[PDB]
Amino acid sequence: SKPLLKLKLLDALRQGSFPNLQDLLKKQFQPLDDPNVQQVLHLMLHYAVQVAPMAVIKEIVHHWVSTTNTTFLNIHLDLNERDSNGNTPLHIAAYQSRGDIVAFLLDQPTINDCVLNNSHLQAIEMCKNLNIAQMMQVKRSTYVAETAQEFRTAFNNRDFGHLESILSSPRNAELLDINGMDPETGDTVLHEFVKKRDVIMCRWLLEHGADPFKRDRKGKLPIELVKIAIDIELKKLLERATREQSVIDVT
Amino acid sequence: KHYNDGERAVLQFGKN
Repeated sequence: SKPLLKLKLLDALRQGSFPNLQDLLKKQFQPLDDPNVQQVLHLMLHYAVQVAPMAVIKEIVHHWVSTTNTTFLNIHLDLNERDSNGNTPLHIAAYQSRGDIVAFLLDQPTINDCVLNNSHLQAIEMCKNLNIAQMMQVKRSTYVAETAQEFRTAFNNRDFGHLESILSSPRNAELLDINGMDPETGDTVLHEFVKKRDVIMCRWLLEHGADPFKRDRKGKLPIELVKIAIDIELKKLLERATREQSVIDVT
Repeated sequence: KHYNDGERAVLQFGKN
């Protein structure tokens, strides 16, 4: 069908019945394997934020986005999929100053608001209304705040599973430093946990960034905070870890 | 004290 597939879909969203949208994809997007269907199908979220009413977006999201609940036509929508122009549905939503939608997108769990398009622009830069930018900028502030507290809590409880959950989220990888000092202490998380001689947690930290060369505010880098067979386990652990970093510096 | 407990964690694990 080539591009009238885009018209079929851009029309189905424009009406506003999520059943009616399914009924179109069910009988008009066959065969689902041919790549012209799968390409215009995976633009569905960019198309919803332009022409579809609000409730159709929620119904599209809460059904097919970042979910393994077998869905419908085995359709799985990536919330941060990228245009031919590199944009995400959050980009278009912002660009068109459709603010009530920029809100609902930033409240989703897998939203990545730090994606760069082809022009090398964040989704926040596309809008024209400052009122929309401010709410966008405010929401990043609240997310980084709430997530940084979940990070601290996860370390204090030694919730290993929750830590791998937070560093996996790419939006977090962009807005979260595993090194940063505690403001009124030394103190990277490596120092804090070398001092509790917690070998299992230090090994975990060494694998997820956490460089062993960062001093605290007393010059002491981690290795210099050292039965006693637990001590020599850390001391040999860091020795092996620093030797890996000094292989990139070939000269 | 200076910083509370959560805004303490924003300075530590936040990236500006």
